[PDB]
Amino acid sequence: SMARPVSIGEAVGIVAAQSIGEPGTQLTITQGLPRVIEL
Amino acid sequence: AEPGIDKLFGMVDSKYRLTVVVAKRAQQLLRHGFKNTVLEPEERPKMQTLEGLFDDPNAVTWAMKELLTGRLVFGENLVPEDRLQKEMERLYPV
Amino acid sequence: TSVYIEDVLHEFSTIPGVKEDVVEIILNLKELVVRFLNPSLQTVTLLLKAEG
Amino acid sequence: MVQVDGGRFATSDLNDLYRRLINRNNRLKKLLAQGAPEIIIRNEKRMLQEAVDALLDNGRRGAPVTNPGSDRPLRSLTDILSGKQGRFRQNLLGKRVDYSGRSVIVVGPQLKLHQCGLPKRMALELFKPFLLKKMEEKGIAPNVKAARRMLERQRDIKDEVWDALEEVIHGKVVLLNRAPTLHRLGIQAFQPVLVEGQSIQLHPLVCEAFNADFDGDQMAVHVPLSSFAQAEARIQMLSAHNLLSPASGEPLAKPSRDIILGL
Amino acid sequence: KEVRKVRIALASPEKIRSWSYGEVEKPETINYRTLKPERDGLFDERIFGPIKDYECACGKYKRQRFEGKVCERCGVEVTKSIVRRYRMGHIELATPAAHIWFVK
Amino acid sequence: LLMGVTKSALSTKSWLSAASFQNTTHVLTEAAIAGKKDELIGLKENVILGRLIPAGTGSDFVRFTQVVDQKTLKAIEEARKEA
Amino acid sequence: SDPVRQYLHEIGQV
Amino acid sequence: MEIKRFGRIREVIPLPPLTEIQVESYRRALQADVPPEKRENVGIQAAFRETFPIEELVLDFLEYRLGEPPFPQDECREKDLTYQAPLYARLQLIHKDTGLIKEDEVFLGHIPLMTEDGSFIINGADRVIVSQIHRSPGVYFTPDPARPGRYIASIIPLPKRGPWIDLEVEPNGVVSMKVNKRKFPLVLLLRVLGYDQETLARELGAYGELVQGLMDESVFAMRPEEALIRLFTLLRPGDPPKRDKAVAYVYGLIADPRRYDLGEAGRYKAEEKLGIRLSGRTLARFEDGEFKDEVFLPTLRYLFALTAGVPGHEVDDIDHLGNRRIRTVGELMTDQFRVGLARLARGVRERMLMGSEDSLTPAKLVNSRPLEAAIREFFSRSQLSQFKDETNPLSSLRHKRRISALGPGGLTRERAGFDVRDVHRTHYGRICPVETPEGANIGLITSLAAYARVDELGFIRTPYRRVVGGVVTDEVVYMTATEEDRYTIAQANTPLEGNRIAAERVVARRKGEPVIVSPEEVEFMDVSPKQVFSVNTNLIPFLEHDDANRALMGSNMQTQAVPLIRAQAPVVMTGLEERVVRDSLAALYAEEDGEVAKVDGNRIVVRYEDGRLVEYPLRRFYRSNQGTALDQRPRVVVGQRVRKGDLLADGPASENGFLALGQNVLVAIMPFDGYNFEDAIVISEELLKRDFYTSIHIERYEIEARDTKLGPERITRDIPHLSEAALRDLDEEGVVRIGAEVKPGDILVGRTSFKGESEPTPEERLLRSIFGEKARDVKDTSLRVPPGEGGIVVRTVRLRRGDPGVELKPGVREVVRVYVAQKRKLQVGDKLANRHGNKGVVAKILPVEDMPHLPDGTPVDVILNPLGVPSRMNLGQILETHLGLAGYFLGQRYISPIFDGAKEPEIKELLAQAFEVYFGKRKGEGFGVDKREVEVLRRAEKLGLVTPGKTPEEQLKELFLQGKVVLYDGRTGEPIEGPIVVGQMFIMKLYHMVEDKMHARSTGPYSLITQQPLGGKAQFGGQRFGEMEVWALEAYGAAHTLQEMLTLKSDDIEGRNAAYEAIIKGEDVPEPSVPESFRVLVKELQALALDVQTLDEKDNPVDIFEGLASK
Amino acid sequence: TGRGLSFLDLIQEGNQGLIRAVEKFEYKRRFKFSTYATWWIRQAINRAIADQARTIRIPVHMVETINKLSRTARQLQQELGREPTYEEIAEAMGPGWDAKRVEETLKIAQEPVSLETPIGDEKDSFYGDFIPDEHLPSPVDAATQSLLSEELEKALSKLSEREAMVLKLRKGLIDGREHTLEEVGAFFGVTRERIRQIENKALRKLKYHESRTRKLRDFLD
DNA sequence: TGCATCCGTGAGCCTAG
DNA sequence: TATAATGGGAGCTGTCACGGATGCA
Ligand SMILES: [Mg+2]
Ligand SMILES: [Zn+2]
Repeated sequence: SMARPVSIGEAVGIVAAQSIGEPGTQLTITQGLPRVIEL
Repeated sequence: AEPGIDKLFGMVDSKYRLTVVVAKRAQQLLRHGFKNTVLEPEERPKMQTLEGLFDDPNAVTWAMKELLTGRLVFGENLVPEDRLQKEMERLYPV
Repeated sequence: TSVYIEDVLHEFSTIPGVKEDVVEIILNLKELVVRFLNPSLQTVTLLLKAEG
Repeated sequence: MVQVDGGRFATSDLNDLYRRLINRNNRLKKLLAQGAPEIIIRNEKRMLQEAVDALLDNGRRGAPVTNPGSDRPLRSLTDILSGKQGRFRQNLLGKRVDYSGRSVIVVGPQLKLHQCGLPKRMALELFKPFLLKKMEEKGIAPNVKAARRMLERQRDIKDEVWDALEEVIHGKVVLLNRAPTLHRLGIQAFQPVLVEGQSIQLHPLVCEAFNADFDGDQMAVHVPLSSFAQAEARIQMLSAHNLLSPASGEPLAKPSRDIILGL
Repeated sequence: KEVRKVRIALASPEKIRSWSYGEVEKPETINYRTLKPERDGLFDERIFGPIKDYECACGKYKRQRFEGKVCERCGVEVTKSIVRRYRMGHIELATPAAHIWFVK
Repeated sequence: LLMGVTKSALSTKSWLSAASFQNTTHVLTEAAIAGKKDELIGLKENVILGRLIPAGTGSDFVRFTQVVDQKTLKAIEEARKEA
Repeated sequence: SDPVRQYLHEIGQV
Repeated sequence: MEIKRFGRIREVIPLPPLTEIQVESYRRALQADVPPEKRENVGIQAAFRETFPIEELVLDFLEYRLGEPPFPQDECREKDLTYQAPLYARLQLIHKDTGLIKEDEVFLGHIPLMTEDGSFIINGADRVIVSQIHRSPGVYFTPDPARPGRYIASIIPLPKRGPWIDLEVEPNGVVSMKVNKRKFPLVLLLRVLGYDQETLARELGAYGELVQGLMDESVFAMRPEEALIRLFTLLRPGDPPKRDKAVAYVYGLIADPRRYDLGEAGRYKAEEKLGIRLSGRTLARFEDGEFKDEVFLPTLRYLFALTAGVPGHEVDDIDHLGNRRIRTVGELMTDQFRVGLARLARGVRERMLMGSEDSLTPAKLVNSRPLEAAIREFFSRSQLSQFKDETNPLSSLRHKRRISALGPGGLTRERAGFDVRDVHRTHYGRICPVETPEGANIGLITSLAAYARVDELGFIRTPYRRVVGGVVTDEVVYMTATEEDRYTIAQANTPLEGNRIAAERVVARRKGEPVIVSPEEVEFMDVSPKQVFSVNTNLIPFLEHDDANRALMGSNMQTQAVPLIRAQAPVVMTGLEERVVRDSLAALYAEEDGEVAKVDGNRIVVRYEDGRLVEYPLRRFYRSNQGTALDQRPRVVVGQRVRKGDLLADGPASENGFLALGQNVLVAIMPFDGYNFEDAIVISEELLKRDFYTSIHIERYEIEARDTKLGPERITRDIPHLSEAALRDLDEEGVVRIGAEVKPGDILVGRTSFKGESEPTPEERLLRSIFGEKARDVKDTSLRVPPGEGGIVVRTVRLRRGDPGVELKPGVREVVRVYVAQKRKLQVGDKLANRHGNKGVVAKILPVEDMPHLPDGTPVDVILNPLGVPSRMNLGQILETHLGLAGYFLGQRYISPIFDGAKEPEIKELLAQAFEVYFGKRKGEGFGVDKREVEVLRRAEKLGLVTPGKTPEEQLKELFLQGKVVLYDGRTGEPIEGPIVVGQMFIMKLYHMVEDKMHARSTGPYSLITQQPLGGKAQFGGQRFGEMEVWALEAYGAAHTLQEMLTLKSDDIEGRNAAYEAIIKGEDVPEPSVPESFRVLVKELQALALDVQTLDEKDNPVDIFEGLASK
Repeated sequence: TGRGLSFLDLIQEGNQGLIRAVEKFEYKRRFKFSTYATWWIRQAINRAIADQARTIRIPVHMVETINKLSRTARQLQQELGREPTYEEIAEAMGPGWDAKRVEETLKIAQEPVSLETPIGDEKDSFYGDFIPDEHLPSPVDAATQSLLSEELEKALSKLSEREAMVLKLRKGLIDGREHTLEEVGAFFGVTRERIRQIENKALRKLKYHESRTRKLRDFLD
């Protein structure tokens, strides 16, 4: 979000989980969100 | 965007450290009634009411501006806590 | 700007013998074009009485 | 066991479960004292065990203990703790909060990126104690109690209280949130601009990160209280400070349909 | 002292009784006419605490001057009614009963 | 050993985290049997407890930073130099 | 499994 | 104005009574109009005949009768009563031994009556019983998911009227019957039914590899009684296998018409599927001592023939609309009536043993409370009994015409997969494929098709015209989906001359499959395109140009239209807007031909041919379920002659009998400085000026005064410590006077409650001493006006105890209801929408001088953004805008039928006739082309919209035929650099308004156990900062803000008190402390016998209860 | 069944009655045991139902009066075709019964309702979650009480030490107890009349400061 | 040692109601 | 306080997927 080294103390786990989850509602000749969950 | 936010982020190894510094300084300002500020009278933040230019009541705005001026020193383990509190209340009594 | 109707308490009323409700009567009173000849005049109170 | 507006009583299911337990236990004690035969004592002991089970985790074993004339299982301690409605998820990892509002949002294209439009009447309540303090500072009221009684009625509100609210909220930020909150950008901090009307004015560039549009959406407002919370909101959560998406690094506060179209 | 850890363990019957301020012997809840709690029931003030701050049940002790006194006529300690959110009771089972968690 | 996210979240050290995630009774029974102590290392723990989470302005790395103006700085400097 | 059925069976033995 | 209607199709039949699905259902269920002796074994009559006679003494049922309602509909709605009729039942108590007969008419309480429009009045609130779709009873065959070459045969009775029975061919070869979650060999049940190996082999031996697994030598060896005892042991282990017990159990399981009941639909479907005839609605009979089979051998034969592959046996599509049926109001109420009657019968049988056996009467034998409560339960707390959606009349109509797959006896939300929610082909003409909710309910809630109607067996039928030879008859045949699957059915738009098919090739359907077919192959034909869609969908003009996803949105949102004080019918109608008002009973009509005698704002009097003088009162400013003012206005004049079926009064949202859900506004489709950005909408202040989109709403406030254990709550004007300023508009008795304006904080009703017992604090002792005034006995508990509400007091209802005709619930002295009305004008945040799904919020109300305006000074009313169109694929609104421009200049409206509407050539013709009016008036008034118009024409011919070299008038006509006009920016005078689509569009003000939504709180009520703020504007609650909000704050790293949300805002009692005090004193907020809900968690875990201990780093305990819970 | 007690609970109470019957049975009377048994079993079952079937327990005689009221109302409704009024029910109850008594008896017979009653057809909302907490003070109330204490101490500072102490003792601001004039006289070494006099003059100075500053009027609500 | 089979548990957020 | 009376009764219904324990060849 800043194009610079991450500051010590960032909730990196929550950021990762939200970044992975947010576009889930968009996941559709494709396996899609069921494949994402299977993984 | 807060004025000089890029320089304020440059000042610190962690944006969260910057935030803690700003908040503690604003607490200092509120507790001492701004009589401890490092801002010259021409540098004081102002707000526009119907009466005229008055001192900005936002101690956080004040503290960010002071941090930009750089007359504030920030860091860990600089002085005992009770010593800091008592010296500040001796210089600027409540 | 203001309308009083005898034995009418509020705008959401209905006068017996009248086909219109007070809301529509006021909507019609919104179209009244009232020319003041005296330029110093700034408020008139028109009076209406009708029956039958 | 509380009385309600209409002098009627509402009680928890735990009381009925405990009553079942008390009754079966006392009857077991009396049956034992009267030297009842083993079939009767066995029946009473198994019923006592079932009553303890229903108190602790109703429905776990056997049919769920219901209320008379109802199919609703009584709410046991296990049910209270666990579940989407359970204690943890409903009241410990998330709570309803003070100093919060909710209103329909509106496009508000004149705002700068760091701003939003907060209706006057919303801010009046959202900052009510600050406004009481400022109305005491200025001459508008003798004390906090008189200031509050003055704000209580909607016809007793004079323009000096609005100018005092303006003086109150100077520089402060409020949090805007739109559900569902899918990433950290579902909440952002804005400098509010008091406006007439009853609608929140969002900035166009943040609609994308919010997934907000203007077909009837609503957003919640929160007032960070402490100087520490205000510092957090202004430095770390201000809209104009979050231009790149933490998910990809690309800018997600970028021009949208109308802006792209004109350019 | 500030909290640093949170331990969870099984409870002995002795510890359950050490938590308790009294045994709920009767299944009654409150009186049908007075609307006050029934003695030795599920809402007993003697067990769980005074309904009103610093005021025993019958009304002989009604100020902060008596904090800790247990009224001799009614049996209620005069402290803050908030304790009725905190003070545990207990029931003494004739036959032991299994905790269904550790069974099912 | 590889587990899915559900099992990995349920197997974490913090019984508060696990029992507030899922299988509340199972987690609580096993934790209470073991006498588990939650050290309050993660976020969910301190959120449940109402404590200040160990991230951001709550990270120990930046938590204890002090601010002081150069006037009071030199004042206390000469003060602690007077003894 | 069913307490009423079990108690009825226990009764039906005397 | 003129009303031009397009459409070649002529409908041989009109729409059926749109509420008949409710009306006929309840009428057939009650049979109140039929004289008792001529009633049929249906509904309430069937329930009585099912419950009676009651044996061991004999109590039999003769007949029932319904009385007249003790209070009419308006009085019921007024006084919170249920509109109901008294039910009596003539029962004769017989002693089979003596011969004594004592016959009495017992009173079984009241039954709620259905109103004229098909709704109900339950405790004064209008409610609708929503029809319920479910799998039809019968015998189905469906493939075993495990083995492809095997099939499960399902036998399914009515809900709660018997168990499902599953017949399977196990891998081991034997046929298993599965009942009540228990399997056994069907051979044993066949032996109980009297089947012997000779008959079974000669009946099923044609299928070689199955009768062997059917054969069981031991079962054939044991007698029928032995097999019955063995089956009872298999079904109920532990129970002693007494022979009479086994007879009773197997009978009540398979043969008892009181405990096992196929539907009439189930019986017919089993017969039609298995080629058999059923004596009754049971699987077997008990005749002359033994069980005689009726269903099991046919189902087993069909299963064997299907497993083999014999031609003539198929699997069943369980989502076919011939296997899914509709349980209507009558059927649901009848089911609940039967359950209440069965409980009454249990009470009767229990009393037929107690008391003196010598002296008893039916009045002593019958207790009606089971039946009374079982009907009240249905009507008052069923899921299918919904608060009536009566926002506008179309709301109520659509609500009554809705079909739910949810509810008691049906699917819960998790049990809904894709098969149910899917649009089945047989939905054609029966269930609308458009009208359904978005979200978790999609495909479960639907609406009945317009021409569709539910038959007596509960299946939805759709009409078709008979076609013999090539001639299309005017005879219509209503068909179920099953019968529809037999015929070639041509489309409704296929060309005709007279009654003869014109084209050489027509589009038809065989079993829903589309096929091009010759006119000799045409067996039936559609009636109209309307029959494919719901009533709401049929109100969407140019629907053929709207993507179904957005057509759904428009169709649903029409329900949410608020009745406006100046509502109009759309300029582009579809034809149904008159029938909608009529069948919804919004408007008022003349019964016979006659002449208007009187016309009032309150009533209309008519003198008919019969000479009788009939008076119709007018419902004026009544408040509906959703607070939208239902209000009838007179539409005739004194002396005006009327005929049968003419209009006398417009209902709410009705203009001269046409459905008026919104207004016709002049709209320009163009971006505007970002104020229509992302679907926002810009509107002109002239709309507020002429009261377009201004609606009347009413809200009801209520307050009780009851007896306390401390004194009477008194409704009184004497309220302590209040000024005459605060008491100004209160009457002698404390109630606000009718006609006064009330704002947030104003007293509607004054009330004094007696102060609770408490000792005054020493502070209060000293203060009372300082001021020298007695602390009053009573306490201000008046009903004030909630925040953000208020208006004009238009009604006050007062009810005391002891005055005539009034009796309140026990303890309540008096009740007061205040009615506060308000004339809501349009404002920013209100929601507008057109019939094509284009929905938005009013974002900017500009002054008229800023509005894009035509050259002749006319300013547009609404600015919409073209960006809303392309991704939504709803060009129907564009066509409506073009036709609206044409009609706006020609002064005329249009009726464009669905799928048979105005086409582009005719729209161009009307646009040219309109351009003549637009431009020739100017050219005659003495004005030429504007310089800015020439510039716009230059840029337009650069855009390729006009032909270069033609005159300016000709180019402007070329633009006008495309619906585009020159538009001047009222802020500059400089024109828009391009031509812009301007026209008349029909736009509605939806129910969702900012005055209702906007809410804010600083401090307020907290919950008892959690001590967290309440939720909901109604309770002045706080916003739920939930898990995902905590996640957002965490990811931001705003630890202190998060800790505020967790402690200072909600749960920390000490901290929230100290924080409010610090903020009002000017101090920084204090450090927080332990959340009360965490203390609650600790104590509840202790209640679960779990020691939870907070510890310092030295592993010593930490008391977060501060000593209050430790001795 | 269906009277508040479960089948097995009724069975256990009937077994208790059967034990009583075995204890009290007299075979000499030549009656089959089942008769005396049945009497005692019915008695025990009915006593148990009356004693336990209510959360708010109600005495057995009051239960029987309430049930007489119920059967009376039901007979009246079956003979009138409508639900009876308090006055008709009192008439049918006979001597000593009036409408007020019928109403109060009905009110006493009102059973409590469940806090977890579902609100809405989804499983998301409980009836208790709409019931505010009236006992714990609101933040505004607590702040008002502390402001009152602070303003009262402000005003008491405007007095002398002794004449503010007399008021603090006589009105409970100290010890929580209101001391008598003789007690305050014994504490300050002066006559009870002297203490009454200095109390009067302290209250006089307080009234003057109040009429001058108006700093406590707002606390009179 | 390997499978079928059973039981238990979970299945989005905010609004209102 | 005594005629005799001696084993209940509602079920319920269109999901699904997985993980872990039980149950058989
Ligand atoms: Mg939206
Ligand atoms: Zn006492």
